[PDB]
Amino acid sequence: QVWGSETVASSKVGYTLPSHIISTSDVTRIINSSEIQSAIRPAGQATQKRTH
Amino acid sequence: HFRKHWQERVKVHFDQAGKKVSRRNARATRAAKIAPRPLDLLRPVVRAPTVKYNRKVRAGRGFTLAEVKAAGLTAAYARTIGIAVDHRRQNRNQEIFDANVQRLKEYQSKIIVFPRNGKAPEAEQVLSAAATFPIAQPATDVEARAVQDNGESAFRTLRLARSEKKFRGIREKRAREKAEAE
Amino acid sequence: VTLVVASGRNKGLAGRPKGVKGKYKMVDGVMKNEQRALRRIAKKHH
Amino acid sequence: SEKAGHQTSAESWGTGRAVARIPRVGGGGTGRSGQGAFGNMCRGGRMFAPTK
Amino acid sequence: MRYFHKQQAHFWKPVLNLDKLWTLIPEDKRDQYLKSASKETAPVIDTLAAGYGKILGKGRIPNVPVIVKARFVSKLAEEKIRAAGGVVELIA
Amino acid sequence: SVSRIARALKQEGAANKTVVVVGTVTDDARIFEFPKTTVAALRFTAGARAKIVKAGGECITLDQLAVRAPKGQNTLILRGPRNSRE
Amino acid sequence: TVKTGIAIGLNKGKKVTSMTPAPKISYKKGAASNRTKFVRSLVREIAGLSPYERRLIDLIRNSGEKRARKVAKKRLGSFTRAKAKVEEMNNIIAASRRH
RNA sequence: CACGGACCAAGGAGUCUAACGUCUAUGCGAGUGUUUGGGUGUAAAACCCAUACGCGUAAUGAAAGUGAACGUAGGUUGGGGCCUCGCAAGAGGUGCACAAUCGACCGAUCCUGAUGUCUUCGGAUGGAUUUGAGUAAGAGCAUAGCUGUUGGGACCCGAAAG
Repeated sequence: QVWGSETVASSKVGYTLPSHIISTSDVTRIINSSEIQSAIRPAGQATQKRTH
Repeated sequence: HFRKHWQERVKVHFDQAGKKVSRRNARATRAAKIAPRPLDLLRPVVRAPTVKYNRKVRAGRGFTLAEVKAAGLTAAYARTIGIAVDHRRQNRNQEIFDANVQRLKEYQSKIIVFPRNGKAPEAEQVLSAAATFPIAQPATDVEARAVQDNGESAFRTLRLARSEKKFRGIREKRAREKAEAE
Repeated sequence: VTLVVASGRNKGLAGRPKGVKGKYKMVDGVMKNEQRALRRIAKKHH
Repeated sequence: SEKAGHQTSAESWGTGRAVARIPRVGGGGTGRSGQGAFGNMCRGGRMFAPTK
Repeated sequence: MRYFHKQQAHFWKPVLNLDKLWTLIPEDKRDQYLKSASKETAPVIDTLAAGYGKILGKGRIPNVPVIVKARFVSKLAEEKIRAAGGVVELIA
Repeated sequence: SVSRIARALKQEGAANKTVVVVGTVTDDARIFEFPKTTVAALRFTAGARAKIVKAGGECITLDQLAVRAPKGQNTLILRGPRNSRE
Repeated sequence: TVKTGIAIGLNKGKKVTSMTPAPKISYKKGAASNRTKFVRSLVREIAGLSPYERRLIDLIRNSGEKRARKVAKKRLGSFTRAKAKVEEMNNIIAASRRH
């Protein structure tokens, strides 16, 4: 009741809680999602062999 | 053209919180000193002057002598009973007069005056006559009405009002000319 | 005006040196540095 | 204090006397007389830009 | 170019446009007044109480009849209100 | 503005595209009808979000946009007016 | 008059139902009383005329009421005061010669 | 050349503030700013709040004053992206910001001057020149940070005085 909710207006006049600008903080799982994994090209190598 | 070449004075309000505390202490002390009376007198409703502010009402200084008489009391008694009286304000608006008379009637019906010699019944202190009798902005129109348009063109009405005010003097000179032409 | 160099017995005095003259002017190395700068400024900014 | 280091009677000795031109305490008969005054580099003078 | 000129009109006269006229209706009633647009129950908008002096006609309003009350009004604003089916009542 | 979004969607063949604003979507009381649309933005003001939802659309973030359209398929990315800031 | 309910023109202004306030007796501040008139007449008879009033009388007789009024305005500073003084001296002349 | 420097210690000089301004960050956003004050308090804190007010959302004219949609808020050219065809290349379609240009709307200027009229009030309609931080689906308000300008002793010491 003090801070409000999706179904309760905050007691502070005309106050609503801040909105998120990203839905999930965990971005590793977003990157590992199926859509992005089947959209992206195959990865290179983290380490490269020294030639010459 | 010319600069301010000298040194200013500085006033700093470090005592803002201390003075808030002091005002609160003084109000509590006065409440104890005059209990069970309120801290404020009853004030009338009044139209603000000038065309910028005349659309709203505010609290005035005191009720007119005519309004006190209409409410059924004298200025001296009203002053002793907790009503502000202002002798220099005059009434020329029946709306304001009626509102102030009703205000006084309600205040009389809502206060209890204790006998000046008899034993006092128990009655708690209410600090704000202003809060118990708030000033209310008068209702102007109902929210929804029916449309009545006779094609008079309010813009044309304003233009014609300006024209009449602008050419009133010439038409009055011509009226005097029509009087003096035999 | 008798010129007196602020050196030896005359260095760092607020009063009057041995000079008999009514008018005396004390002079300094710092003074000659400043005066040379002033003269060259006068020549440049004329 | 806005008076600190400022309530002294001092003047410069002027130029040509082989001493720094800082204002100095007048009078005599005490160690204070002849000492530099008012300056942020002088012992007992004002601080630079005194706090307000 | 008159020097030291001081004006003498209605000194206070803030303007509002037609495209912002309907914001003076609260959100709770705005939807229903837009839906049911009747001449017999038109909403009454007091622009002076809202804090405006003159109504200008920049925008476009819907065809809901609205009873608009104002101190001053422009010709185009009055024409658009009349076209939508409302009316301007002058007040003082 | 939501008015800018609606005008962009008024283009032919662009009605079902998802509008992307890398920035704030603000409300506009000058529009009285709003289409159904899907909008991705960094920030929605309360009025703009309420208007989009009432019109029947959804407001999503840019990471939800990345999940839905990893290459940005069927998107319409908009920029607001600039010289307004003088 | 009666306000026309519009913001411009003749008799512009809002229209509310009128009330007539009781006339305050302070507005009756310059009025004359019978005893006040009696005292002023007796004091006039006792004290007579100031010298500038005497020469105003002479001017009224000889050089004209216009010139008397001009001299009175010079000695009083105000045109309305000159008019009042000249009318008072005219009444004095009429009462002191004709009736 | 001249000027400063015998030696050591401690002290020793771009600071605070006001008003404007850029840039960045943050909040909210056609709005924005709780702290004059009131409430409340574990008491100079934190917490909450009414009414006003500023700036912004409208300009233009010396002024009286007037005051921003013909139209899919216009056409033309360019245009990030996206869409379609295309295994590839390439062509179309739709066009954000923005730029150039031709129009439209507001105010100002000059002409035409009618429907209506207490006979001279009103300026409908239609033209031409320019002009504006104008309109043409708002971008602002507040706070902080680094800073710039100006005024305050103003980086520090020193000036021929009234």
